[PDB]
Amino acid sequence: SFLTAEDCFELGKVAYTEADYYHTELWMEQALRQLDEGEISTIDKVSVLDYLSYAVYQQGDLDKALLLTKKLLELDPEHQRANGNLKYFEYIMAKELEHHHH
Amino acid sequence: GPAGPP
Ligand SMILES: [Mg+2]
Repeated sequence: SFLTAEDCFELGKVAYTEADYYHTELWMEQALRQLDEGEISTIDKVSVLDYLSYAVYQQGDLDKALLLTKKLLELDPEHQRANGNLKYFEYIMAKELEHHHH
Repeated sequence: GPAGPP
């Protein structure tokens, strides 16, 4: 008995709903790793990255959260929340660089 | 502030 990429994503959603943001990351990244090894599956990466980027933000990994938000926005440029997240991160980053210029 | 899935 074993876990498909779909299973891993579902387990990631269980972790997320209990605010286990590290386990969210572990399961979601495992879902992506199974896809990348050529597992055939029907889950969408956009939804995976939506959970993953938020979970990584919860861990205080702002750079990696930004990375993941940009990967999401490459696949779904429409995505409303990722667009809002991007604006937030760019705001924070613009603030940091404003500080170093003063 | 950032917004995750509901
Ligand atoms: Mg609960």
